[PDB]
Amino acid sequence: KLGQHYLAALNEAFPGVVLDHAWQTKDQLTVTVKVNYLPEVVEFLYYKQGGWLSVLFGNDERKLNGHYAVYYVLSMEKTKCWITVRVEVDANKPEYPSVTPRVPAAVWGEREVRDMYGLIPVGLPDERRLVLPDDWPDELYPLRKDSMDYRQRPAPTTDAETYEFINELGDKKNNVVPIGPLHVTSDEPGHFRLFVDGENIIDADYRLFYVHRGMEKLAETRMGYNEVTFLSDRVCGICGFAHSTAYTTSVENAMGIQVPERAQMIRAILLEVERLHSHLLNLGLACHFTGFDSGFMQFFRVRETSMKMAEILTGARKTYGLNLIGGIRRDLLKDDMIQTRQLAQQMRREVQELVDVLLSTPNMEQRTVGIGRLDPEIARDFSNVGPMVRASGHARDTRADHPFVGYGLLPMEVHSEQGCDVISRLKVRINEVYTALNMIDYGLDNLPGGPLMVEGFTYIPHRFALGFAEAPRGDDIHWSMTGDNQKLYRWRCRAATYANWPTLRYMLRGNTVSDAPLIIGSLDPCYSCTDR
Amino acid sequence: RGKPEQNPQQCIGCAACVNACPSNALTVETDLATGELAWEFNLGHCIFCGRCEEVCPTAAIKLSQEYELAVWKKEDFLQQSRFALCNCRVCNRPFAVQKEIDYAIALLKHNGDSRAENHRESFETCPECKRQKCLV
Amino acid sequence: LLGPRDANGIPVPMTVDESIASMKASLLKKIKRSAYVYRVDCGGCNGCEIEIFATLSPLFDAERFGIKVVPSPRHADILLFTGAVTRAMRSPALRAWQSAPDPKICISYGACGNSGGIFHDLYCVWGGTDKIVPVDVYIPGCPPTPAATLYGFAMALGLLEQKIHARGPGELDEQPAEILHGDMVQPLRVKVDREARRLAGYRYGRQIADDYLTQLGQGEEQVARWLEAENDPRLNEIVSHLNHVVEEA
Amino acid sequence: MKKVVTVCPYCASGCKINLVVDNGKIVRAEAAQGKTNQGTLCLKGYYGWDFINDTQILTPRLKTPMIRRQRGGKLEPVSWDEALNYVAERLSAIKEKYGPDAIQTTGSSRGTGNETNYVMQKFARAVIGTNNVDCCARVXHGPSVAGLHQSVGNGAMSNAINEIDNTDLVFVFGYNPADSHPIVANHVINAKRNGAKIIVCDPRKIETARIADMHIALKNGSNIALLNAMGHVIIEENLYDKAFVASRTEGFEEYRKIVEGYTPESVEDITGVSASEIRQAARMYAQAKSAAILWGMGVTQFYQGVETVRSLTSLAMLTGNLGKPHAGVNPVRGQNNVQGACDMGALPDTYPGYQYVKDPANREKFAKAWGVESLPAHTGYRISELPHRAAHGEVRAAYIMGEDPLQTDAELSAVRKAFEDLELVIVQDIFMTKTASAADVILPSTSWGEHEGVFTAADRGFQRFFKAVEPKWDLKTDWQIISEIATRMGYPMHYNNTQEIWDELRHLCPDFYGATYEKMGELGFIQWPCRDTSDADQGTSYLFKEKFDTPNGLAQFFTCDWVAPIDKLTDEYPMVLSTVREVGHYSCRSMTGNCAALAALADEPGYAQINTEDAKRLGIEDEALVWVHSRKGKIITRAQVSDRPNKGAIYMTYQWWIGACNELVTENLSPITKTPEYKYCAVRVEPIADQRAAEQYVIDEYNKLKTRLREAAL
Amino acid sequence: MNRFVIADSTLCIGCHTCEAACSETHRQHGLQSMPRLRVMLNEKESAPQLCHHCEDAPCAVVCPVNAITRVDGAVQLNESLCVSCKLCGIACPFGAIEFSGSRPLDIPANANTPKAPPAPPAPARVSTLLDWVPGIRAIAVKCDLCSFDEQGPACVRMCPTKALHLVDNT
Ligand SMILES: Nc1nc2c(c(=O)[nH]1)N[C@H]1C(S)=C(S)[C@@H](COP(=O)(O)OP(=O)(O)OC[C@H]3O[C@@H](n4cnc5c(=O)[nH]c(N)nc54)[C@H](O)[C@@H]3O)O[C@H]1N2
Ligand SMILES: Nc1nc2c(c(=O)[nH]1)N[C@H]1C(S)=C(S)[C@@H](COP(=O)(O)OP(=O)(O)OC[C@H]3O[C@@H](n4cnc5c(=O)[nH]c(N)nc54)[C@H](O)[C@@H]3O)O[C@H]1N2
Ligand code: SF4
Ligand code: SF4
Ligand code: SF4
Ligand code: SF4
Ligand code: SF4
Ligand code: SF4
Ligand code: SF4
Ligand code: SF4
Ligand code: FCO
Ligand SMILES: [Fe+3]
Ligand SMILES: [Mo+6]
Ligand code: NI
Repeated sequence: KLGQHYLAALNEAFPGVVLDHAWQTKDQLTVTVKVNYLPEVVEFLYYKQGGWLSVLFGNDERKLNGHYAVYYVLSMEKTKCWITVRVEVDANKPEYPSVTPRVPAAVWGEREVRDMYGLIPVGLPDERRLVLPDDWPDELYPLRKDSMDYRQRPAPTTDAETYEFINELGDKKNNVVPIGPLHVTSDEPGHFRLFVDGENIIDADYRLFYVHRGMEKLAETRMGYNEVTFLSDRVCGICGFAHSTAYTTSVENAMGIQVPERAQMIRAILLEVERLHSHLLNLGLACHFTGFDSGFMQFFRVRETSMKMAEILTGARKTYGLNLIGGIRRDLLKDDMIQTRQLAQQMRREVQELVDVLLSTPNMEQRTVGIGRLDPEIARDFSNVGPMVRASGHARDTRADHPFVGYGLLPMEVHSEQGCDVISRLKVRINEVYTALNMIDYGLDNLPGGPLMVEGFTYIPHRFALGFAEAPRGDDIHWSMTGDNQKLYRWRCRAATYANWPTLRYMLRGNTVSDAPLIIGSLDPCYSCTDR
Repeated sequence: RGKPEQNPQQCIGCAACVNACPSNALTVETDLATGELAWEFNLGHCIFCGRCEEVCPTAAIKLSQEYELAVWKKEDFLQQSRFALCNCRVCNRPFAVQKEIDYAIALLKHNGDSRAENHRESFETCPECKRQKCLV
Repeated sequence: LLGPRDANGIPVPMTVDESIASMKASLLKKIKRSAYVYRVDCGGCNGCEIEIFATLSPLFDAERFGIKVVPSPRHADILLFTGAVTRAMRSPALRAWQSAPDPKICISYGACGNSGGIFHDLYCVWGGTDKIVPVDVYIPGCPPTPAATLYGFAMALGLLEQKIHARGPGELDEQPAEILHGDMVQPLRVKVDREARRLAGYRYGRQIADDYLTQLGQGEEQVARWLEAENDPRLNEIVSHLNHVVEEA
Repeated sequence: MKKVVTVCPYCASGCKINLVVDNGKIVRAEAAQGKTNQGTLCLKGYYGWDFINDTQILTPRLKTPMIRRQRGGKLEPVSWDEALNYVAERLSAIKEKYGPDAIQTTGSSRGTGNETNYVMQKFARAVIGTNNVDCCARVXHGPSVAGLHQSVGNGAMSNAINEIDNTDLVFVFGYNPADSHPIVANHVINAKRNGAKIIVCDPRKIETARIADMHIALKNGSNIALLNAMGHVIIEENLYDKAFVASRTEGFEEYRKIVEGYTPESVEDITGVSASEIRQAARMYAQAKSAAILWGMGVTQFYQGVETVRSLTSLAMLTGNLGKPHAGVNPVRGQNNVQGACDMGALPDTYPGYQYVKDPANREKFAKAWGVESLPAHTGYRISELPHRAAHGEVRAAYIMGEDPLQTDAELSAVRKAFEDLELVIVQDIFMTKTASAADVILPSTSWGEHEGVFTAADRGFQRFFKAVEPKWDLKTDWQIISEIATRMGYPMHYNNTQEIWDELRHLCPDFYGATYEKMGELGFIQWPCRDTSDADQGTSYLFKEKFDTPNGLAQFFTCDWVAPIDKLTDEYPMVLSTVREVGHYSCRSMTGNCAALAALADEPGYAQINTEDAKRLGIEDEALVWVHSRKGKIITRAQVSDRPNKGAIYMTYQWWIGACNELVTENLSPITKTPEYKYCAVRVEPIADQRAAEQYVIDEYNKLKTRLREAAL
Repeated sequence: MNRFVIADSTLCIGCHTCEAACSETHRQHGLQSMPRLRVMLNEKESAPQLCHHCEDAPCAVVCPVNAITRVDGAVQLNESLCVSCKLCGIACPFGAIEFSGSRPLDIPANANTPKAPPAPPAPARVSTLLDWVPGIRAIAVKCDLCSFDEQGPACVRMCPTKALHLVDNT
C-alpha cells in the first residue's frame, strides 16, 4: 500500500493528530486531522516531505456528519502517492486555521472557500472576493446545499466594479494599463492592471472569474453522472478531453470499475493528440508577439493536420464527448489507426522545419530572454504545475508520477529546462510535441484489444476519490463524491492554470508593457478552465 | 453532427430524449387543455451532443448533415409537436400518450402476442387503476 | 445605471428607440460590401471564440466578403456576442454596446450566446445575450462551424437568405409509428444492438449491428461479406461477438 | 456498534426498540424481544428516531433558553441563568400578588418518563401549593377513568395487552387498532387466528372491521342507544351470569327499569342500524365464554362520554366478563406515557399511585414525606378549560410542559386569545412548535432518546428505556430543570438520576413498591399493582380477582337516556366532522414531522376522507383541494374519496399544521370531566374553482409557517 | 419457476410499514427511495401490490435497451440502463412499474433564499408516465426482491402482522 511511510512520519511528528485515515485506491490516501492543528500538518507534508499543494476545497457534509469538510490534497513526489488532509469545521461557527501564512499555494483555494461555502480561514491576509462577481449579495454562499436554489438570481447591487487592486511596489502616481476584460487577441475575458511607470511594469494586479458560470453547483443539482462528461467538455474547447478524463477517472476510482485494457490507453492516445492541438496553438501565438506572422499562419497549418487526426479519431472539432464512466463512447478502427501513425510522422517532419524559426534566433533571442522570469523559488512555494514549473527546473509531470490511463505502457519522457524565460517555456512545449508524437507512433500499433465498455454497475453512495489528467497547461485534479445511483454529492475541479495564475504578479514585474501580452501568453492561459 | 431533426410520424411521446438532453433543448409540457403533450425542440439551447438520437426508442430524432442554421428571429429555432393523451378507462384522468400505447401494442403483437389488441382496455388503463384490478 | 431593470432590480434587455431602429435595413445595405465586426466575448468557453477567430484563417476567410475585425466598439457596425452573460460580464458587454455608434447590428454566436446553452438556468449567468441587448441574427452551434459563421454573416449582410424555419404541430404527429427492422424478433435485435454498442460505439454499433441485420438475410453469404470486405481485425471481432450473442440467444 | 434497549416513544403499545448506536450517533432501530411487540414494530418505531438529529424538515430542534421581553417582542436567546431566575422571580411574584392557584402546570406524556411527572407534580404541590396539574389524559381517556372509578373502581386497563390473544370474542367499540396501536391490531389478528369472533362498532369500514364476523355501522354520536338496545336484548332474552350479577355487583334493578324503555326497534333509526344484527351482536357477546371490550376515542370524546363508559362497563357486568383472564374492560390508552402520567399523579384530583387528594390521610402522609405542612387540597383547574379560566380572569400563568395546545386543542382562536392575555407562558419543549413560538419563556429539554426514565404501556405495564446518545447542546433533562427552578425560589430540590426519584416513588406508593429498576431492567414488563420487591411479585396481569376495589366492593350499574350532540346539522352546515387519527404520523407532527422516511409518505395538507356518493354529488374529485368551512374557521385539505367512510360525515386528521382541523372544532366541554367534543361538529365542504391557486396557497402558507419557526428558534 | 412476494390481504392492517421499509432499504443503498409496493385500498380488502415477476414478461419484451432481464428466477430491472422511455409501465398488466428519479442530494424541496427572487415552480403532477422535471430523470421503479440485500426482502421482515411472505419456486 502506497503512503504508509508518510503516514508513519506524520504519526511520529504528530502523535495523536490523525483522527482517521483511509485508502481510496492503492496510491490514494486521506487523513482526518485535528482542526486547530491543521496548518502544521500540511506545512510539514509540503516542506519537509516534498509535497505539492494540488487542490484544496470545502464541502457541505452537515447532513452526513454535522460538520463542514475542508480537504487539502497533497501530491507526494519524492513511492509517489496522494495524501488528502481533511478537517471537520464546526457548523454554526465555521472557522478553521488558515494555511496561507505557511504555504503560499493556499492563497486562492482559501479565498474560494470564503465565497462558495462561507467558511472563514482565520489569519488569511488576502480577504478579497475571488470567484463571485462584485454585484453578488453578501451572505448568499452558492455551494452551500441549503443557501439558495441553483436557479435563483439575485438583483445586482452595483453596475460598476467595486474590486480593490493592491499596489505592492507602486504608489499613487503610477498609471494603469488595462488588458481586459474586452481586449483583442485575448479572445477571453480577464482584467489586468499594469501599474506602470513609463513602459516598465512596476506592479501588476488582475481581476479574474469573469467567466464564472457556476457549474460546480449545477453538476450536483440538475445533472447526473454520464452527463457531467458533457459539462467537462464545455468548460474550454482545448482541455475538453483533459477535464473529461480527469472527471471519469475520479468516478472510476471511487468505485472499483476494472476498465477494459484498450479503453485505458486510447484515452492516453487522445490526451496526447489534444496537446498537439494546444501546444501548436500557443507556439503560433508565440510567433504573433515575437514578430513573425508567417510563423503563426504556418503553425496554424500544422495545427490543422493535428486537427485532421482529431477529425478522424473522433469526427469532431473542439468540444467532443468520447468518454463515459465505464469506458469510451465511439471506438477507433484499423485504418484510422494505421493512418494516424504517419500523419504523426509527417507532423514530426513539418514540426521540425517550422521549429527552425528559433534556430533563426533574432526576436527569439532578445524579446524572449530575461522576460517574464518565474523564480523556481517562487514556483515551488505557489505549486505551479504546467510548463512553467518544468521550465523553472522541477520535473513535475502527472504521467510519470501517477500513470492514470495506462501511460506505463507508453514511452514517457519528462522534459525540464533550467532557464525561466519565455523561450524556455517554448522549449518545454517543443520537446513535448516530439514526446507526444512518439506515443502516437508507439500507441496505435500495439493495441491490446478486448472490450470497450463496462456498464450496469451500481454507484455506491458517499464514495469519493481523486481523478487526475495531464492537461496541456498542467494537471487538472478532479475530486468527486458519489451521492447515489443518479446524482453527485459534490464534484470539485481545479484547472491546470488555477495553480499557475497567482504568480503572474512576479512575472510581469520589471518588464515592459509591450511584451506583457507575451508574458501572459507564455504560460498559455485557459480562463474558461480556471473561471469555471 | 448537424441539426437534430425529429420525424413526427415516429415520435411516440416518450420523454426519453427529453430526459437525456444535457442542455434542456428538448422540453415537454403536459397541456390538460387540448389533452395534448407539447413536445418542443429549441436549437438555441442545443449543444449538438447527440444523446437524443442515442436514447430514442423509435429512432425519430436524428442529427443530419445540415450546418447552415442561422435565423433572423428566434422562433424559427423551434420544432414542435403535439400528441393526444390517452384518457384512462376507469377514471378519465389523462395518463399516457395514445401513440405510445398504440406503439406498445404493436410491439407486443410482433414477437408473438396473438391477442394483444383485444386486450387494449388493459393497456389504456392507468397503473393505479391496474393495481386495483389485481387487488380484487 | 448602465442597463434597465425591473422593480426587483433584475436586468432586462435594452429597448432601442424606433428612430434609432428605423434605419437598420439601410445600415445593412450600407455595410453589405464592408462590415466592421467587434467580437464581444462574454462568459463562454474558448470554442466559441477560437472558431470566430478562425473565420479569418487560411481555411475560411472573412476579408474576401468584406468583414474586418476591429479593435474598438467605436469602429464597430456589427457587435458579435459570444458567451452566456455572466453577472460579472453584463456590465462590460453593456459598455461595449453603448460605446458603438447607433444604429448597431448584434449577432449571437453559439448555443451559449443564444440562450445560455448548458448553463441556461444558473445563478451566475443571465442566460443568452438577448437577455441584455437586442439580437438581430442568431447563430447556433457548440461551437459553430466556420461554414455556419460565414452563412450567418452573409445572411446578416443580405448576401444569402434564411434557410430553416419553425415547424409546428400538424397531421404527421398523430400518424402511427412503425416497427423498425420488423423481420426478426425485437429481443434479439435489442440484445445485438446493446452488444454492438458495448464493443463499437453508439454510432459504430448501430452501424455494425444494421450491417449484421441485412446479413441475417443470408447467413453464409453476408457472414462472408462482413468477414472479407472490411479486412478490419476490429470489425471482424465486433461481428464474431455479435454472432455469438444471436446464436446463444 | 453497541445496542441500547429503549421503549418506543409514540403510542401506548409499549414496544421495545434495540437502538443500534455507533460513535455517538444512531444508525438504525431494531426490533427487540419485548413482552408486547415480541420482535414486530410499525413504521414509526422503525424509522421515527431521526428527529433528534435536528433535521429541520418541519421545525428546528431547540438549542438555548429564550426569553421574550414583551409580547410583540421576539424570542431572544438567553443563558440558563436568567432563563431560570426569570422563571423563579415571575412565579414567586405571581404567587405573592395573585394566588398559588393563579399558576397552572401541565405534565408531559411523551418522552419525559414517569419520574419527570412525579417531580413536576411534587414541584407544583409543594413549591407552588396547587392541585393545578393536568396531563392531556384530560382530552383523552378522562371520561373513561372517571366512569371506571365511579362504576367498577379502578380507572385503568383491567387486563393485559397480551391477554387479548386468548379471548373468545373481541368487542371493539369506537377504537381503531390498525391506525392507533398497530401491534394491538396484530394481537387482534392472532386472536382471530385463535378462533375468536370480532365485533366492531364503527361508522367507518376500518381495517379491523374487515376481520369481523359482523360489523355495526352506526350514526355518529349514538353509542348510548345501541348499548342500551343490546343490553336490553341480553336482559330480556335472559342471557347473563346472574350468579355474578347476584354476588359481585349492585344496582341491577335500576338498570333493568331504565334499559327496558330502549328496545331495538326504537333505536333502529337513531343508530341507523337494523335490529337483527343488534340481536346477533348481543347474543354473540353474551354466549362467549371469555370476551373483552376494547374502546377508544369514539366513546370518551363526546358530551356523553362518561355515561357511555358506564353503559359499556355495566354491560360487561351483565355478561359476567369482568375479573377473569382473557376478558374484562380494556380502555386502550393513548400516548406512550398517558397511563404513566395518570399513575404518577399528573391529574388535578389524585396523588401518585391512584390515591385521591380528598382524603386528609393521604394529605397528611404526603405532607409528612415531602416537607410543607399540608399540601393544598382543592381539586384544580383543568387544561381544557384553561382558555375559559384565562379569558374570564382566573388563571394568570401557564407552565406548559411537553404539549402543543396551539395545535392539539379545540377552538384554536380561543387558545390564541388565552395565550395573549396570559402574561406568562413557559413552554418546556424539545422543538419549536406552534405553542413554542407563542411562548413568553421557553426552556429546551432533553429528548426521548437522550435521557433515562420509566414508561408505562396501555395495559398499566411499567417498562424501562435507556440512554443512547448524549445531547449536543449542553441542554439538561426535564427533572433537572424542574429541580433547579424549585431550588432557585423554594424547596432545596436536587436529584442525581431517575433511580433516586423511583425509590422516592416506591417510598410514597404502596402499589409501586414491587416495581424496582433491577426487576424491570432491560426487557421487563411489570404491571402494577405489584407489592413485593421479591421476585415473588412479577406484577398483576388482571384486575378484580376477588375484590372490585370499590368502597362497597361491589360494581354499580348506570346508564341514561340518549341526548343529541350540542351542535346541529343546519342549512349551511349539513356535514358532520370527526377528527380521527391515522397511521404514519403522530400527534402535532413535531416528532414524525422531522423524520425523512415518515415525511416522505404524507406531508401536507392531509386527506379529509369523503364518501364517494357524497363527493360525486357535492362536486369534489379524488385528490382535489377542498375548502372546509365551519362556524369558527375555514381551512383547506385535500380529499380522499372512497366508500370506506359512511355517508353524511367526513373523517379528518388533526396532525397536519396547514389545514389543521382544530380551528373548525367548536369546544363544548363535557358536563363533569370537561372534555372537548372532537368527534362531532358541523361543517360544510366546498370545492375550489382554481386548483392551481389553492395549490400555491398550500405551498406559500407552508413556507410562511416554517419561516416563523426558523426565525424565532434560530 | 419464479420468485415473488405476495401479500395476504386478510392479515394486512394498512400500516404502510412495508412502504417505508422498501423505501429505506434502497435509500441507504444507491437506488431509488420510492417504495416498490403500494398499499391498495377498496371497501373489503387491503393489500400492497408489487411485481409478480412473471414467467413471460411483457415489460421485458417492450424494453428498447434490454434493461429488464430474468436472473435468479426473478425479473430484474437495471436502473442504470433505463432510458425513461416509459414503455414498461404500459405493457405491465398489473401496474407494478412507476417512474421517479433522484432529487438533488442533501438539498430541501424549497431552498429559496428571501435575498433573491424565487425560482420558477415545479409543474403540476398529472401522471408518472407523462411528467418531466428538468432536474429529475425518472427511472422505471420496480420490485427487485432486494437482491442486493443479504437478509432478503425488507418488506417481509418489517411487516408487523407478517402479511407479506416470499413465494419461491426453485
Ligand atoms: N382534534 C383532535 N384533537 C386531539 C385529539 C383528537 O383526536 N382530535 N386527540 C387528543 C388526545 S387523545 C391527546 S393524548 C392529545 C395529544 O396532543 P398533545 O398533548 O399536544 O401531545 P403531543 O402531540 O405529543 O405533543 C408533544 C409535544 O411535547 C414535545 N415532547 C415530545 N417528547 C418530549 C420529551 O421527551 N420532553 C419534552 N419536554 N417535550 C417532549 C413535542 O416536541 C411536542 O411539542 O391530543 C388531543 N387532541
Ligand atoms: N398514528 C397515531 N397513533 C396514535 C396517535 C396519533 O396521533 N397517531 N395518538 C394516540 C392518542 S393521543 C390516542 S388518545 C389514541 C386514540 O386512538 P383511537 O381510540 O383509535 O382514536 P380515533 O382513531 O380518533 O377514533 C377511533 C374510531 O372512532 C370512530 N368514531 C368516531 N365517532 C364515533 C362515534 O360516534 N361512535 C363510535 N362508536 N365510533 C366513532 C372513528 O370512526 C374511528 O374509527 O391513539 C393513539 N395513537
Ligand atoms: S425519444 Fe424519440 S420517440 Fe421519444 S419523444 Fe424523443 S423523439 Fe419522440
Ligand atoms: S443533440 Fe444533445 S443538446 Fe441537442 S437536443 Fe439532442 S440531446 Fe439535447
Ligand atoms: S456555445 Fe458552446 S463552445 Fe461556445 S461558449 Fe457556449 S458552451 Fe462554449
Ligand atoms: S405500536 Fe407504538 S411503540 Fe410499537 S412500533 Fe408502533 S409506534 Fe412504536
Ligand atoms: S406492512 Fe404488513 S400490515 Fe402493513 S400494509 Fe404492509 S403488508 Fe399490510
Ligand atoms: S413488471 Fe409487471 S409484467 Fe413485468 S414481471 Fe413484474 S408483474 Fe410481470
Ligand atoms: S423505462 Fe427503462 S426499463 Fe422501462 S421500457 Fe423504458 S428503458 Fe426499458
Ligand atoms: S421485495 Fe424488496 S423491493 Fe420488493 S417491495 Fe419488498 S422490500 Fe421493496
Ligand atoms: N490545459 C488545460 Fe484546461 C486549463 N487550464 C485543463 O485542465
Ligand atoms: Fe384510471
Ligand atoms: Mo390521546
Ligand atoms: Ni483550459
